[PDB]
Amino acid sequence: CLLSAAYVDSHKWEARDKEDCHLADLASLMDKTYERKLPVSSLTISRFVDNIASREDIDHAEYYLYKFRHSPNCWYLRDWTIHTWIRQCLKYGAQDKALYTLKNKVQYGIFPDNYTFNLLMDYFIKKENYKDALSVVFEIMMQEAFEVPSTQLLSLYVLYHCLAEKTDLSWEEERNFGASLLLPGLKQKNSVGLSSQLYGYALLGKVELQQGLRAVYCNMPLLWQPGYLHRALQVMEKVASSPEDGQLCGEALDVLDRVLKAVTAPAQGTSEEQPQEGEESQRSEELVEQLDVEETEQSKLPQYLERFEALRSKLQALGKVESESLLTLSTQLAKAQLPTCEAEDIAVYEQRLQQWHGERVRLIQREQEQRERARQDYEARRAAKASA
Amino acid sequence: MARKKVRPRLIAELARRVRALREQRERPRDSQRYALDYETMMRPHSGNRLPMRAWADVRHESRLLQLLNRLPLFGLGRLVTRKSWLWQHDEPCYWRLTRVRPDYAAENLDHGKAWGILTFKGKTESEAREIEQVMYHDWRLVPKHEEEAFTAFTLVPEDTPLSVPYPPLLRAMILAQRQKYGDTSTEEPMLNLERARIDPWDYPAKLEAKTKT
Amino acid sequence: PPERELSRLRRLYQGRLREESGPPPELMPEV
Amino acid sequence: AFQPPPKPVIVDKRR
Amino acid sequence: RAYRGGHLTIRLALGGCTNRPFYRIVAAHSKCPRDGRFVEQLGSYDPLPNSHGEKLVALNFDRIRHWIGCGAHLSKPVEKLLGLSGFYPLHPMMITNAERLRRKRAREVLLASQKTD
Ligand SMILES: [Mg+2]
Ligand SMILES: [Mg+2]
Repeated sequence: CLLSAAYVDSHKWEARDKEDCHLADLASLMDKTYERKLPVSSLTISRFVDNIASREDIDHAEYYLYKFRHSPNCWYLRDWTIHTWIRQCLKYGAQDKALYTLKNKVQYGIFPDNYTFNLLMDYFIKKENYKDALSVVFEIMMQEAFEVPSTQLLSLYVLYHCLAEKTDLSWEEERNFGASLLLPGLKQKNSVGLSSQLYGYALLGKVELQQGLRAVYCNMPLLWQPGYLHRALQVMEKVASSPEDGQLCGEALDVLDRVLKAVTAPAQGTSEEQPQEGEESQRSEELVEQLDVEETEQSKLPQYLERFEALRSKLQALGKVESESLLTLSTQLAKAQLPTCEAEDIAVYEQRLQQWHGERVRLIQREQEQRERARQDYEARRAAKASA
Repeated sequence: MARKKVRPRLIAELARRVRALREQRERPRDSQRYALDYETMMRPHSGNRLPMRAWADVRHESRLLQLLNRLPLFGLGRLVTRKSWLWQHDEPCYWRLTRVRPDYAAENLDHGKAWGILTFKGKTESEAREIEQVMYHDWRLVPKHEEEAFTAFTLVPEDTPLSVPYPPLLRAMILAQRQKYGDTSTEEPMLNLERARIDPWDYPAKLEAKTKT
Repeated sequence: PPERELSRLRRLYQGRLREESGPPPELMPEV
Repeated sequence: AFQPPPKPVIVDKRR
Repeated sequence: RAYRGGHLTIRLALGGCTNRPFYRIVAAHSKCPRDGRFVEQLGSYDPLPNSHGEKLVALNFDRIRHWIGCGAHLSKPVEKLLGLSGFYPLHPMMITNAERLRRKRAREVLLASQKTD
């Protein structure tokens, strides 16, 4: 999976930097203003960002980004100001400072729900970066920014690590993998997106059926309705008309869920004996979210087996879609279709860049108009000193 | 009332200005006012202890701003639900946020005041109201793909009677008066239970007062 | 009451629940 | 656990 | 007396000597004392049965609905007292207490008979 280098227009980034003012004046002006506890504009910090020329200068910016998040005008962070800091990071580091700010979403609050996620991902790919690529993909899911047509690119590299992972996952790992596949998987056009949705459902069903349901939706934008296993069977019931599926990784993971539950029920001392942290605390703090009328998910295991067993045989008769090539079929999506989608955002990139240019002129003329207004008022006040 | 020996007290007015000046200058911030210790369940600022009926929800849920900070524009236009409505009401209830301004005092940015649009039992209001009970540890956030599932609503007509019989003794007086005045119609009096609609107690009330109309 | 409403109240007031009772007697006998 | 960044110095010797 | 706030309320004011209670249905500001100044005295309520076995209650009906019309709150006992007269529907807590009495009496009857056998 690769992204074409066509979406690299550093010439436009050249025109973004237009202020060209010394950082000592900007840093001193805002530090004095913050000591007075007085609001500051997004223009001042943006000028500080646009005048970055060293890695030490970026550390000053991220410190000021942290303090501007605690400024009274934190919500007024312009899209381009975050974007400019991304480009400055991509010149020198491109690996650590951008990810660290994204890891501390609350403290800094850059939140770049733009094409820069693809640009940040693309440079990770061009440097053969995997461990950090997974983390930034997860944090995109937290911001749920899988909206652009190029969302296929993000969907690919999650599936790449699915092949590469051979490990007994943990409580958080299973939840993250399902969340990073369920919501990002939206390509009804392709069967690979449908397979990922089934794969994500099975992971959440393992999470829900084994320990609990509350932590599935605690920190992530998921649905708190129970019964995720029954939410995956309906997808396999949609194949009555839809002729495309992955069905390779979905069946393998469903069998793993089937194997785990078929041993958990008869062997309580083997699979259900793992939880041994606290007994008195758990009982006292136990919260029962489900009602009495709601059927227990444990009692739905025979119901799940009866429906699941018949469905798999039926789909093979007419679906005609059983292959592991989804690793390569999805790979060719970005190598061929994405360049067209890459050109789709080229014009949009100009539009967003042009809008930022208009706002910067508007912001600069806004400040200048009041600057002469203040001095005209000040000169008039001193010329005719009238006070009560 | 007045007397010819009125003494012009001035310290009382002086104390009023300074006391009013002090509270404005030393107005407690929302972060330090609502900061809570999660072990003793005691408020360090007000010295108040939360009731035992609210202990479980504090440790097993998050407030509005805790689930709103990790959003691009603090979740403008997003839909926010609450655990209290979810447990008791089968019909979906949610808020469409209009604007939100947190307080910078909190290091984690977990406090602030927010506005929104109210949707109760599928009934939508046409005006923006400031969100009440923000600090409660019961709020939740709905996903993007589930937004239209909860938005979709099935309107069910109300089957409550529009008229009920009068209380017995008060019913007799109604009959007695019209019989005395000559109105001898034997139609049973009824009470119009249409202007007495009562909103459920969980419905949030208007924080802002009402000016002269 | 419908059984669905009873289940909702049991969940809300779990832990501090009390034994429920059926319909009251129509006529009270004399000791 | 988040640790706030230390206070840096942005004064330049050029001026 | 000048009070900060308070709401007009119809309530019962105690009277009489010890072991002989006597309530007067009065309408006064909520922040005034129980036996303090009042707007208008409405009726009376004798708590003890007389030789005829009757507990006398007096109500100023045309005036009672006048104060309720202008926004006067009612306390728990006056609502029960009005509910018995029929001016108001039976207070829901009046019925529930009745039902509790039947169940306690039903338990009492069964408990006595179970010991008997
Ligand atoms: Mg208190
Ligand atoms: Mg006495």
